[PDB]
Amino acid sequence: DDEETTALVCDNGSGLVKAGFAGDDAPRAVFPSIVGRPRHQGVMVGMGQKDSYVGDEAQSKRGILTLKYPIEHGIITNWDDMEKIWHHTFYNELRVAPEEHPTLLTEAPLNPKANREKMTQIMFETFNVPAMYVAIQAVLSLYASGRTTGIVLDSGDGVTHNVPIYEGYALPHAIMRLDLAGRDLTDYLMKILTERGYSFVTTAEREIVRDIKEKLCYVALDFENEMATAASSSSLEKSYELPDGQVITIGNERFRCPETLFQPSFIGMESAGIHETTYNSIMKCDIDIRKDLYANNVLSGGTTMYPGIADRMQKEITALAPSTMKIKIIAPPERKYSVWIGGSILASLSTFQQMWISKQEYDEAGPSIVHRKCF
Amino acid sequence: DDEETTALVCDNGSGLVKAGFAGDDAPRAVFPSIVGRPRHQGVMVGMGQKDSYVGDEAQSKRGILTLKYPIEHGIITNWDDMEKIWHHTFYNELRVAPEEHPTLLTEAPLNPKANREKMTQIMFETFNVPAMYVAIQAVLSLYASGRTTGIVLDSGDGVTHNVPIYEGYALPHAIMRLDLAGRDLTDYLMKILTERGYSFVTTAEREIVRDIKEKLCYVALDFENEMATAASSSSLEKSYELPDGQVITIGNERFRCPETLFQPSFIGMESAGIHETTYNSIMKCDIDIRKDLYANNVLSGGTTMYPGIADRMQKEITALAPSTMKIKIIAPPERKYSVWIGGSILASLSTFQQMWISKQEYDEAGPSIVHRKCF
Amino acid sequence: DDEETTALVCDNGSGLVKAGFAGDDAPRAVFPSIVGRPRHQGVMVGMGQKDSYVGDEAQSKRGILTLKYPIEHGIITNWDDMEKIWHHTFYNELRVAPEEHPTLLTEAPLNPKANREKMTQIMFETFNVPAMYVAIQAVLSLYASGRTTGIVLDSGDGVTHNVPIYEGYALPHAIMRLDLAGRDLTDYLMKILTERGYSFVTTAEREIVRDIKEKLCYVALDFENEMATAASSSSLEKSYELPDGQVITIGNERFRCPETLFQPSFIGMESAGIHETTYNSIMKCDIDIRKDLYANNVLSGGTTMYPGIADRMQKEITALAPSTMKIKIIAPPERKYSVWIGGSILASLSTFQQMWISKQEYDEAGPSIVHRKCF
Amino acid sequence: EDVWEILRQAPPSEYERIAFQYGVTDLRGMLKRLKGMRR
Amino acid sequence: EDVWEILRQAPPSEYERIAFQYGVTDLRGMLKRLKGMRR
Repeated sequence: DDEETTALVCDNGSGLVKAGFAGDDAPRAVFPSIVGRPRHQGVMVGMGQKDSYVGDEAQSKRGILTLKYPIEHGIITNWDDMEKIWHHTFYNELRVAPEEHPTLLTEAPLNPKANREKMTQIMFETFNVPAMYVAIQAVLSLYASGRTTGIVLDSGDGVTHNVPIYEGYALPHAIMRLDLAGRDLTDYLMKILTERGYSFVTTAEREIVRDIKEKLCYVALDFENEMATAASSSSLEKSYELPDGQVITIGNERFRCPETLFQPSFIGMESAGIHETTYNSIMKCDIDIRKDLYANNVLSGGTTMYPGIADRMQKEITALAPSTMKIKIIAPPERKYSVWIGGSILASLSTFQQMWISKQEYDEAGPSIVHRKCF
Repeated sequence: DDEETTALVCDNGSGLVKAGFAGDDAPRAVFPSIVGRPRHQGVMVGMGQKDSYVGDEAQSKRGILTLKYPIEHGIITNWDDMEKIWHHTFYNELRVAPEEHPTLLTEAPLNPKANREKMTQIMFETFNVPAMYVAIQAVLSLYASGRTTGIVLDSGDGVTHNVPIYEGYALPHAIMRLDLAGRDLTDYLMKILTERGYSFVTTAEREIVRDIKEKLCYVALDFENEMATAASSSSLEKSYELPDGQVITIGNERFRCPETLFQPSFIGMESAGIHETTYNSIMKCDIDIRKDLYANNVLSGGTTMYPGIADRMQKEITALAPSTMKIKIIAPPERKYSVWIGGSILASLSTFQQMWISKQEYDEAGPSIVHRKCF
Repeated sequence: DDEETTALVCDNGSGLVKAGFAGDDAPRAVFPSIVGRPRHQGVMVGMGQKDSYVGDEAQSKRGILTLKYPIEHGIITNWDDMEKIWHHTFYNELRVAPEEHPTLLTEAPLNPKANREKMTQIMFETFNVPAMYVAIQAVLSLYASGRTTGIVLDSGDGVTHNVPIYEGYALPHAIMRLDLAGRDLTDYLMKILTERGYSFVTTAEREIVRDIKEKLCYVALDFENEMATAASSSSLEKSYELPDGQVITIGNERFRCPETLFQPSFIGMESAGIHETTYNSIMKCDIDIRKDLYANNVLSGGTTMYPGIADRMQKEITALAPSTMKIKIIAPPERKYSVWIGGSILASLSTFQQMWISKQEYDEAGPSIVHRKCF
Repeated sequence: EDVWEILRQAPPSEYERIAFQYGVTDLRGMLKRLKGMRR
Repeated sequence: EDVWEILRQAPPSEYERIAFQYGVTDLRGMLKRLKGMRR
């Protein structure tokens, strides 16, 4: 009921799905990627409970229903759930006809091709959008940076990687993977809370604990000195009302939860921390790209919302990087939605319809087309 | 009145406390971890009733007194009761001077540190044993296995976990928790007996019902087929003299009580059954540790005394584990006392006094010492 | 306990160290050049785990321990590890007194002098062998050829070079370097397996994948035609039981992994493939040495074990070399151990003790001597 | 600023570049606002 | 059996190991009996 169209900038953020129109200032839809199964499924007069309309409704009315991510580990194992998820999206908070508007889709690196294959044809068929296009959430956040050069620590929704760049020029050889996720810190901190005399196993407990993080957990620049403090650091014992109501006490965990992103020994990953992954990616870089990398040390992720994260960056590099070069880590406050912003700009790139996955091109070339010479 | 010493292998078995000397062939002391409060406390000529000498006396002369576990859920909430419990131990069936003999103590994983802190200093002060040492009941049973590699389903006294191992090498990341306990099956079966036209609420009723289990309850390899049988399985209606005297009838419950350790839906735990907990621990394991795990499928617990439990293991895994690999579940007849046997051997490890929690080390380093670099 | 002596033909094969006596028909010792750090280092009754006796033991009992090459990139960064490695060699599978027997050592071209300096004095001091001598693994394989003339593609253990020769006459100007290694193909194929919907990051995963190569991966003479086949080549989908147990599926990667040794674009080396490196070395050669080179196209390496590798040689040259000349690539089945065989023969060259690095010559001339007028 | 004028005047290929040199690091911006016009 | 002799002869660190290979899965045993001597 308007002019030509505006794109459908839709993000499948690892934890929450977020989206808006082309060039919107904020993805109007955001909510957990959960599927809900009411445990006991009590029989009452009438009904009123849908199985898995989780969206944002389920967690509030959580407990009976369990939690499910189709994309559990940044990779989706079930889709029926998931396409109904997008239907909820496009008809409950997008409440829009997909056929009406073009949509750009977020796909993470290392995906098997068939994943985007199907996501495509299903969106075509069920959603019959005018047509679609997809892009790497990492890459979309990278355009959200506008910083043509430098690496980005894309530790955002539920994934972590490094994205070395120069003038938009990134090396796939220079990009690695980090299975670490908000889920991982979740499991770790839940473990610690339990072992400290607590029963933290339940799903809603899982959401509560992540929130406990996001509003409480920080990271200390120094590790042992701050742990010695915690031996008697009477500052850090802030106890927080367990949302059920009894204040839950907190100590040094308020920081020593996520640092394991530098030391996965306690979380148990042979992998090396974020910092040295960035650094070795740096070494594999060419000679002088590295000063820019220092200056283009663009962080990304709201999961990385922790205090002193960037400063811990500069100091750790310093310990690693030569003092001769100068280190400048970037980290926008708008990092988790920066991916969606870059998607909105790129899909909004009305000079850039040509890359668009249309009905015909797909149909004549089937699913495989979107993969050859395009994405 | 003899040579150097022999250790005090003492187990705080979740349901019963058990203990013997170093290298004893059986913990000479075993009895429930109950506290007894005579309900009406009738006044008579003289006295002769102690409040909470429950030990093994109370349950026989039960009823007036109620039941209390200091360690209710594998974790102790009261201790005064509990240290007097150990006094009963060391002076009524250990009837020994703790100062005389070293003692190794059983502590379960996930304990808050302060628990073992206090247990230590109290045993030092009240019991002034030469010194002490403590170890994980799970770990002690694991040495009782001698099977350096493989996971153990430590569903024994009143707890359940998985203990993946290799050459004694276990992953804390790979070890999980199961709140399920003989108490839990107790509540479930009491519930069922009541709902089937019975009034099963009373404490002594609680002990009776657990015994009803331990001598009657089994588990069927198959669930629905055996439940269809129970529709008319005239074998399973064995009715047992209610110990008060009237034979209590029994049917399919004789098996469908504990299977919920695989399906906690009826017991109401979102948690997954023992088998798939083992399996997913397996997946988190490395590539080829898993064949050994199959062969090192060491079960543990007298609570797991049920018939076909191991066979149900192999079959369920089979449904889960690839047929390519071969599954071998272990389960000694001596599983509940295997923990105490491993404790007796380890404490008896006269090559291993050096790990011993002594007077001085504790005193100079206070309680915290036993936790740093030692346990 | 015998006559004069027999040399110690010891190879530090880039991936595995191999060695035998003078004139042995096979290096009796071969095993990975790994160092093992048990990740969690679980505490058990007693011990029995040495840190880094990796040899061949570690990988079987891998996982806890990580992997380390002292010679990581054909060049050694740590030695303490490494001399203890040779101690394992000479006393566990050589189980011999180094002082007893002379030993010839393998050193690769382009090494900084100090590397062989130290390796020498350390072997003298720790091993006090009667004395030693060293030689280029490339050169030793070249004597293993006996083909006095021609270039050798020494793509063997973990390195790649070209060794143009004539009557044993090779040009250092005509010899180049290839960082490409079994490790490199390892990283590439691990990358591809991961991106195709797999989590291939773990060390034991690394060994498994190399084995997956060595028993599965081949190379196709033609690239695009064989890739078009793979579009529907129902032959190549052989899936292999992941050694953990679940069959891992395989497709065109079974070949398109190593070809990048001709095209380093996908592996990301500006360097040119093996074939054109050989060819341009050829051009820099004199006028007519080149026909012999064609006939002396001696390949080397078990890493080059791939099928049609030689044939791909002849065809690629043909595309490059004039048809006027006739191309004959050599490639023994015994190429990876050919280096050790040449070492055994040369050290066995009892007409050639005179080149031997003795106690005195070294001591009076210190370390520098072995480098001047000798190696 | 002239970023409006010069990023509606510069090359497009180099609209990227010169938004990134002539002050519009949010070339991201420049296009989204160019679109706010043509969005 | 020789487990007595070789588990009073083998390493201790590897008393563990070789009780577990040379037949004394109850290294647990081997030590408790070694102790029945020294218990």
